Amino acid sequence: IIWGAYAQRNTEDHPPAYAPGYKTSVLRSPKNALISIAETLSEVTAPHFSADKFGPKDNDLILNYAKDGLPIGERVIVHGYVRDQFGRPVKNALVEVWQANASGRYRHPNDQYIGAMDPNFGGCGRMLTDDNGYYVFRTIKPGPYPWRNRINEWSPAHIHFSLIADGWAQRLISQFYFEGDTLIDSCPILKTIPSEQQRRALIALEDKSNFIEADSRCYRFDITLRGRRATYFENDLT
Amino acid sequence: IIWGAYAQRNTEDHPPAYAPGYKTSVLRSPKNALISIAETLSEVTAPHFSADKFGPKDNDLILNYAKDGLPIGERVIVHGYVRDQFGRPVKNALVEVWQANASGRYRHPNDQYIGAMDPNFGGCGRMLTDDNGYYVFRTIKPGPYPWRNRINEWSPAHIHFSLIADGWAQRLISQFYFEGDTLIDSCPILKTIPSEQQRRALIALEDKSNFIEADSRCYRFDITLRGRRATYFENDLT
Amino acid sequence: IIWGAYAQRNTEDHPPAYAPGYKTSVLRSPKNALISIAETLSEVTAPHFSADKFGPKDNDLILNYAKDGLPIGERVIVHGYVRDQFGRPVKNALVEVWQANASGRYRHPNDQYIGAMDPNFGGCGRMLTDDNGYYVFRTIKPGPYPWRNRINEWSPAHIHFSLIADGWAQRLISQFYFEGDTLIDSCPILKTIPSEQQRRALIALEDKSNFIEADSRCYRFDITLRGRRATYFENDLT
Amino acid sequence: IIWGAYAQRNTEDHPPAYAPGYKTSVLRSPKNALISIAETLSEVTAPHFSADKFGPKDNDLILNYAKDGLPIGERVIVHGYVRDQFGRPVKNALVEVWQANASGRYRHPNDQYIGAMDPNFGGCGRMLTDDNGYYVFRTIKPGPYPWRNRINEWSPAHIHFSLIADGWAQRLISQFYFEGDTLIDSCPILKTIPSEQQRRALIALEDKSNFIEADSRCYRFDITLRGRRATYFENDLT
Amino acid sequence: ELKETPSQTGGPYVHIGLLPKQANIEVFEHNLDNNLVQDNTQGQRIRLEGQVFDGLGLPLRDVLIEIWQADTNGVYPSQADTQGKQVDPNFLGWGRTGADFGTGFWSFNTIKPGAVPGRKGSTQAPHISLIIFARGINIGLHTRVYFDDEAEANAKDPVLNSIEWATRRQTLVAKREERDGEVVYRFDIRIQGENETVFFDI
Amino acid sequence: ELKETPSQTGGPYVHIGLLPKQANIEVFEHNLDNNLVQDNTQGQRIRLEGQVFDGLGLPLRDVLIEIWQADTNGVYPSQADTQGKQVDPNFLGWGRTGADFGTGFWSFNTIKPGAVPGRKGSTQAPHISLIIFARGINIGLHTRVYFDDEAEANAKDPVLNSIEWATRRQTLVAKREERDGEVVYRFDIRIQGENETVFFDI
Amino acid sequence: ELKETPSQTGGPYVHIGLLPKQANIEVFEHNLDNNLVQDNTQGQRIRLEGQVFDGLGLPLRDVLIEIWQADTNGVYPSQADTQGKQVDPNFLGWGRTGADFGTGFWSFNTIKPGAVPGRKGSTQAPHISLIIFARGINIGLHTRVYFDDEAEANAKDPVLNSIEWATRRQTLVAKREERDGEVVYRFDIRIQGENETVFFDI
Amino acid sequence: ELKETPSQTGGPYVHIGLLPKQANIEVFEHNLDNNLVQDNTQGQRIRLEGQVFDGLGLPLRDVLIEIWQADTNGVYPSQADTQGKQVDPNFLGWGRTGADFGTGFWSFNTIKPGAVPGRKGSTQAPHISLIIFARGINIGLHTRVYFDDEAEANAKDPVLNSIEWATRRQTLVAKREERDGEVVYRFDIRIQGENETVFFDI
Ligand SMILES: [Fe+3]
Ligand SMILES: [Fe+3]
Ligand SMILES: [Fe+3]
Ligand SMILES: [Fe+3]
Ligand SMILES: [O-]
Ligand SMILES: [O-]
Ligand SMILES: [O-]
Ligand SMILES: [O-]
Repeated sequence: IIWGAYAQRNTEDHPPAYAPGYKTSVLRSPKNALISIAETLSEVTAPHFSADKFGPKDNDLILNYAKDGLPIGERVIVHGYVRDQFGRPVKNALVEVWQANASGRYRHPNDQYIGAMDPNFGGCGRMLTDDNGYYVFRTIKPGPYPWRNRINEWSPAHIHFSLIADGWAQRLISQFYFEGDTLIDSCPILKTIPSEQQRRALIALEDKSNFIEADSRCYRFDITLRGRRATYFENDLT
Repeated sequence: IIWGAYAQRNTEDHPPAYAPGYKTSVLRSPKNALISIAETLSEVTAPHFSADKFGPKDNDLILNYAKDGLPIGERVIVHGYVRDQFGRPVKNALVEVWQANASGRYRHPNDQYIGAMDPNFGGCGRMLTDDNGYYVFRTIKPGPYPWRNRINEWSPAHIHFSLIADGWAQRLISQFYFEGDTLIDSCPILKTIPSEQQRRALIALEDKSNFIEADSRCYRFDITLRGRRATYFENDLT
Repeated sequence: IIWGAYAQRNTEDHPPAYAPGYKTSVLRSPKNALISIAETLSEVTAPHFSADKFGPKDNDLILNYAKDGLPIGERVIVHGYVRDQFGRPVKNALVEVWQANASGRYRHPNDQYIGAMDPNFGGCGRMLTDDNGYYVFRTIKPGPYPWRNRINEWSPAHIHFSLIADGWAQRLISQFYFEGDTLIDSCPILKTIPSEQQRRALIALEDKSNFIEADSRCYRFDITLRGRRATYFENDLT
Repeated sequence: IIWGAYAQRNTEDHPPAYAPGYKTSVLRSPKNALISIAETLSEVTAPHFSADKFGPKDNDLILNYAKDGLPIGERVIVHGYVRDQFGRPVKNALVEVWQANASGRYRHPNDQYIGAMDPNFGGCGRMLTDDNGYYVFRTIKPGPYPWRNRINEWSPAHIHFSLIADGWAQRLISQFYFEGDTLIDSCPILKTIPSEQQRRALIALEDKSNFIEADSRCYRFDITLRGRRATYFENDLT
Repeated sequence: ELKETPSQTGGPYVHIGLLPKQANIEVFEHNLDNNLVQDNTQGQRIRLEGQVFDGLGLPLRDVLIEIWQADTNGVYPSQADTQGKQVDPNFLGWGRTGADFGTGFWSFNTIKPGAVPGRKGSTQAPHISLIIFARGINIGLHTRVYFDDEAEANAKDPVLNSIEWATRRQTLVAKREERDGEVVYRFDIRIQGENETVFFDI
Repeated sequence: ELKETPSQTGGPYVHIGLLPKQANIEVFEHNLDNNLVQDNTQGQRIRLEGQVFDGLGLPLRDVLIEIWQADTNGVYPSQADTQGKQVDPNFLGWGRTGADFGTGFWSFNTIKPGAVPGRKGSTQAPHISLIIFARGINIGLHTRVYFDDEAEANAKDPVLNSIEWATRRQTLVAKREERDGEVVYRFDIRIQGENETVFFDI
Repeated sequence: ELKETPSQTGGPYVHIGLLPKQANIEVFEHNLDNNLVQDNTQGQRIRLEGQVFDGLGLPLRDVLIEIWQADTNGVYPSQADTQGKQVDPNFLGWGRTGADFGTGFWSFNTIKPGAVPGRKGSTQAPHISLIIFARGINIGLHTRVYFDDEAEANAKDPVLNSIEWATRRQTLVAKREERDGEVVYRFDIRIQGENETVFFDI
Repeated sequence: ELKETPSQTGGPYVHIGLLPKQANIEVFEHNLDNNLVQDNTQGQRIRLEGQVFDGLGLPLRDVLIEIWQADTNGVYPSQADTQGKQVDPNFLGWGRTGADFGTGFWSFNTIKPGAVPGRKGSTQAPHISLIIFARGINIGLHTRVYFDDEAEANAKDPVLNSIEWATRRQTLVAKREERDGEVVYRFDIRIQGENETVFFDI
């Protein structure tokens, strides 16, 4: 198999850059249209990260910053599969996540929300997907929080994630929400996404058979990245 | 009958000038609103073209540029009627058309698409509508083609047309597509048109009873222009 | 695994031999019912073709007969999978195809249609499916054409195909059409097929993610052949 | 306007020749498919009949054979328009009609039905359509009658008609029925027609506004013949 | 667009309405018939006759036949003829007849037609267009009658040459006979079975 | 009632169909162009020229322009002109041109138009109606060209006076220059941004 | 479970794609054909030939035929043959041909096959499996060719004995002839009518 | 087929998860950063720095930047590089940094990349691929950094030449400066407004 370029990003399946309901986007969005280019080796390559550099608790947000005790909040496991748009597993991709604690408070200099800080929670983790594209991490379910867009805006609970996979073209940062959160229908950041079926692709689902008795609940969340087409005739990439 | 002005163009039945999904429109659309004016003799008059100047093959794109043989592609006849919005026939209007050949390639300096050029096809024609507003021309069905908006954009097959009729206010350039073309649902230029019923007004219909056995298929396509209102009281035009 | 016979051909999923709307069938169809037999080694065996005999351009109808330039017409890739009725891939099957050029004209002594011949197009190709049953070829999309059944009959665009696979019982010749072609609903040859879902099994689908930017469109078309049942008790084949 | 050929007869809008439910068709239908030909002057020409030869009562079946008194039965006027498939009026076409009397009995040597003969009714008439394609005749509504197909077969009431118009290709003989007749749903001759919408095209409609007080009822019945296509390019007819 | 009105059989009494004298009905002063020769009509007088047979080889005794033909110079007495030639003014070009109720024989007194232009510059051999209506026939059956003494023109005729089974072309050739000074062409029509007559969709 | 057919951009190849010689296609014997002056045409010959700029201030090198104007006495060569005056018989009043592919300059050879009646007894200042088509432009853009040496008539012009932001009226005034005996009017069009040209919905 | 893809006729040009040399197309270096005998192939060389007739008794001049057979020892050159015997290594067992466009004759140069095991311990008489494709044929028609000089084996053949109308078994027996040293088997196929060839659903 | 998961802004705290030390969180032993030069890395060391500005011309103090580049010989440290050349084994080719919360300056210590093959036999000028994430940015913005001392290679670069407004190509060229022995390339990014940086859909 000789690989060709990544399929074109479908701009209609993503938020537009300028979205006046999310106020910060007004001065941080280009006024010119993006310039589309034909891909080269620069766009279809990406770095490789070795598992040797990862610590044993890098995917355990419950324990990785715990000092005197356990963090306060709902114990949950999040797992799923990363695949490309043609259904192929994405192996050895770097998945990084970050979130607020159970109060909706981030451990960040710039976060002054009155929700309490938890001395035993950090809120960041990372993992490499396996050969089946599978990932799993454990954490405390984040609380929703207020922010200033309109003065009383509230984000639904979410976990931010980033993926660096096989091609630079696949680079993606987004966030997933939790099934049933009522704030999902009011969020101006989620409403930047044009279609209802794409808004739903960011919702992690309760996975009851995978709950661990007397211990933790579990959510299922799959991620789809752009995929490469195979070439059978001319290979113009180079 | 004393004629008054043309009815107002319904801006909601046309694409807006700024349509970010069609990238070229971003820097080529006014930021100010158009200024509407009351019509004068300048807007309700237009030039007249005499049939004497037209050659015998001006409406036969199959033969008008043929040198050594016939062009390659699907033989089709396109016909229909031009009427104003009040249903009156538009007589002696200049209809000009232009298109790509069967490969989706235009005979234009700026078109470098790999689809092959056809030495016997030119791709342009013209006709005057008759007294019933009827027009008919013969051509090779154009192939769809790729262009750079997003890198993998493809226009559905189409024939570009222009009309100069009785009033300058009626001046119109557009393009029609062919019933059934699956690319019609993905085209960002056609999606600039706000409503589904107006997108459908650009689709030429298969006219099976008018196919010519062992020779050519036929498509039916009608065009509607703005129409004048009649005056029965004050005539303020002058 | 010990293989038994092929499952019985379901005569209701195929056209009948006598179909008076396709006039040529009236004198070329048996008046007696076919005689069904129990299968023997003769029906479950078939020849093997080696890839060594195939040329590099045998599956590239765009280039395999090109002399002075490229053929005129719409560049398209057709690909898909061949499986048996139980979903197993059909490996190393001989797939042969043939079609008209962009004008709807065949390079055949008996074809006198006025649509133009293309000196750089031949219209035939062949390939062996791979181990996953996958096949891919490149060509020019054929134009529909007129023929004499009723005097003004027109076939929708199509590509004829033939398969020789693992068992003689699987031998099949048919033709596939292209999504959206309006002539599909009027063709008397396609209407010989009794059910709507089987008529749809001959339609190749637009595969937009697989289009190659500034180059070619792509259609997806899968083929299902009869499959063998496995035996766990008596093996009467021999 | 230069006329070309008649549009092809749509065989699917007509009964097939072999229809086993109408028993007489079994030995009187060709086993070979009809041979379609391209039209010549022979098929697009037809004879002309002059009105001078027509008598004053040729379209008045109530009076044209009346000797001692008026025929017994329901006084009705039948009128309508003859047009071609493109909606153009068929002018000066010869329309001939024939029917049974109010008892369902024909004045024919071969009709021995016990329904009574009417000494003042003949049952035949003729007319030329006018310049608008309009025709009108007066008659006695025929009674349904029994015939031997299955032993108890009954035809719904009907009036037989024949048209000789502008082209030999348009030659047509058929029969029309009356709105509401319950035997219409059981007739094997009407069921030879494949589609419900075509069966309905043979039903004459009650035209209440056109009833003549204290005198006659009225039915409306339009007839559509094949139409010619106009030619704008090559005229191959000759 | 409208669909053509569907055909239905003429039925067993097609004579009442189309040949009232054969049904013994006298309602019309002018009656249409099987005689196309008027006193001043030009050309060679010929008589065309035959029988129509069903699948059992039995003659139809209730069939109605009509023919349409050009004059002696191959010009049609019709406003649609575009030859620009003057047609014989004493020629209708059409006639109608029914088979005798007892024997099944039918006949027309007409004139042998001249050759008519075919498509694209071709010439058609002399022919008479014929249509058959009867109980059991759902749509009138169109055929053509060519002449055996016109072998040379028949061989080059476009319509006969468009019938790919050459063995069937002969079903369309009538046989010339010279009965007592009368030149008669015998044309039998076989609707079904062996030697089935070619029928056209025109 | 019917809705107007919707507009779509002219696209990048609008030249094939509208100025085939610029695309090097020779199919027509009579070609429409940018020269409105015939030998017997009346009036003062003027040359109208300029460039069309996009939002980055770059010239469009694929734009197609047409103008429509009255003759020297302000009568339109159109059956819809109701003035009852005889128009110059050697004047079409319309022309079409495209910008040079390299430089973006466009030009017309025409005649300075006479003043035309405005509505309700008013008089319009001399003007040329202009429309722009190009890839990126979904609907042709209508504008007008007035003349700077007609200050007095411009000040009383009904259409210019109906533009409430007076600062924008000046975008519609072309500048007169006298190049070697030729009277040239320079009219640059700015589609977007500062000094954006006024466009009309007519 | 999936339904088999439906069959459609091969159509009139089945040669372009299946016998390009007969259509005068030279695109492939290796072409498949009607010669199954290679120099080292074992067995008696025979020529198989005939014509295919339609319901009017006319030969099909656009038919495509293929045959599939075992080697001289009745072993198939196929991975599905489970006999455990070594097959002739210089034998494909398959070939394809088309009828001559003028005469309708078709032929193959092959080898007379050995007897192949039938079901449940039975032995089949020597036979060649044959399939027919052509315009007018919606699904390829399968038949078998047995040999008249194998009367004894034919009488015990399971497939021939499963045809209950014994009179039709003979349509499957080819006639041996010895033309100038060449052993030829004549097999004519009649698609419809009297002596219609038996076709199988396999 | 599946649709790509939709993008959402990185938000104001993108540092917690992507640069925990900048947020003062010590959870990882190995931390990813903005230093791509290891001791044995080959090539000329360069420092890349600048600021990112919003539409008011104010610097973003919460932006996260990443770059991806080839080694000194223009080979990518990635299994997808098909050049068949050995890459520098002490080079990750990627780094990440955030702007200083006070000043908005960001920087990377890397190596000047070698030229990489472009499509169809072409050669691309040396470049670094860069992506920007921040609150207000719904989808990471892709751009490229080319070098002003590579004028000759830049002029022939396929991607720069595919930007039709030539005036914007310059927004992608960083300026070389030689600060105390250190070769620094200054690259400022303007998201909106005048001199807005070209962004690509890759
Ligand atoms: Fe009746
Ligand atoms: Fe176009
Ligand atoms: Fe075909
Ligand atoms: Fe957040
Ligand atoms: O009847
Ligand atoms: O275009
Ligand atoms: O075909
Ligand atoms: O956030």
